[PDB]
Amino acid sequence: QDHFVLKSGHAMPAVGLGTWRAGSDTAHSVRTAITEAGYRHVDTAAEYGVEKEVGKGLKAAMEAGIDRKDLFVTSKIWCTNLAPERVRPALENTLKDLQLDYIDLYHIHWPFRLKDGAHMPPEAGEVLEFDMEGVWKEMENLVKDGLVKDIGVCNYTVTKLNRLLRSAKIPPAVCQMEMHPGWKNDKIFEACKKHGIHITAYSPLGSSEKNLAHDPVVEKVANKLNKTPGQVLIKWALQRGTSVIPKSSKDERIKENIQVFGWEIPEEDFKVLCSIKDEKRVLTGEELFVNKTHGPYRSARDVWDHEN
Ligand SMILES: NC(=O)C1=CN([C@@H]2O[C@H](COP(=O)(O)OP(=O)(O)OC[C@H]3O[C@@H](n4cnc5c(N)ncnc54)[C@H](OP(=O)(O)O)[C@@H]3O)[C@@H](O)[C@H]2O)C=CC1
Repeated sequence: QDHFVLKSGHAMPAVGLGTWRAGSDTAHSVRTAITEAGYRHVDTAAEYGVEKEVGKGLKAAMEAGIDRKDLFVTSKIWCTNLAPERVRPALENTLKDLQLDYIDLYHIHWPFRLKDGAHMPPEAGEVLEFDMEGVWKEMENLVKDGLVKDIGVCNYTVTKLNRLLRSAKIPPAVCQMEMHPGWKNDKIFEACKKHGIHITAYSPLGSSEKNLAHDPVVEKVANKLNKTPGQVLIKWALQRGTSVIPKSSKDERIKENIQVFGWEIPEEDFKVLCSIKDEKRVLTGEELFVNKTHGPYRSARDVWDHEN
């Protein structure tokens, strides 16, 4: 499939362009991706600090004749804005940056409220209680008011998800999570599956930090299939049945990364890829949420409700 259909009925393209740490070429990258490479999904977030430039990319893409209706734009509401009263202004800011009337998916970026002026790593009192029910309620009002087509969560746990599901009038459309060989998070996937929640794999290449493009297991499959490591990694996600948001700021790799249709990874190789031990986790949240001295989160384990 080149798309998924969310519970709302809206289609989401299976492959999107990640824009975190996209840098100076951000706007060019978004435009190339959409016009030249045929991407119809861009993943971004306020905290990446690139939405303005992404809005410029999307603008030139729509000036090139791509209908708004055919684009899927994701953004994320940052922790600092995870208070009911701040949900709407954050979105409105995001929409101004992105030069859009609406976005297709708005995620809870991380399920943790941060104090204004919070530091990395957080100081005492800077990590606050997330009023998930109250914040989600305003996330729902975004959809009611046509500003967001679907709402989602990133970086959840099963615990947090069950909590959200007991309250949500509109369940999250999409759960976006770090997934890649060496960090499958089948635990969250199976909980999303059970609840009919679609899953996006972020950092599908291992991000830069645990990039898997040079991993011998990935290289081995890639050589046999005559695909680039990145292609194999992106295909692996699709074969798991997640959407997938590979990031590159290089036009060649932008194009490379969506040449993931009309072939498959043999199940034997898919299985080798899956058998890479889950322990290659890039985003623990430690530097965002963990104060070991004062808490409330003393370790990554606390961040992830000890689920992984
Ligand atoms: N909800 C959330 O908390 C998060 C969401 N995400 C989203 O997911 C996206 C993707 O994850 P991210 O961690 O950015 O990175 P990816 O897993 O997509 O990998 C990006 C890294 O791999 C390189 N790369 C890109 N294409 C190839 C290629 N085919 N072959 C070899 N190397 C390649 C990139 O370099 P180069 O640019 O030079 O090509 C960069 O170093 C993010 O951009 C963001 O949109 C990411 C982190 C957290």
